Amino acid sequence: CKFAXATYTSC
Repeated sequence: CKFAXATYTSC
């Protein structure tokens, strides 16, 4: 679910 995180990321 995307790189990892949420911010800079998408998911």
